Amino acid sequence: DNSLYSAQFDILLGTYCNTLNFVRFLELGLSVACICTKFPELAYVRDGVI
Amino acid sequence: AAAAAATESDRIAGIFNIPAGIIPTGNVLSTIEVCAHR
Repeated sequence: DNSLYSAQFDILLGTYCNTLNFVRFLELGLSVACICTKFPELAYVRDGVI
Repeated sequence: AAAAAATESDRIAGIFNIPAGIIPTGNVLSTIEVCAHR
């Protein structure tokens, strides 16, 4: 039977993924406008004054 | 320059109970105060 001779098929062509363009804070314009100061311990702070 | 005499200024500082050896004549940078209440 010519039905023994079949070749219809489909294949995947490949896909690309999107990478996220990271933002590093100090390299934006607002960096110099803001003085970012380390102090992890703040949960136990009630009220600070300057 | 000098304006009022630096030696005279330092003498006036000394005589009025301040024992300031050197009166600053220039730029002075002090430390801001951060006060925390816990």
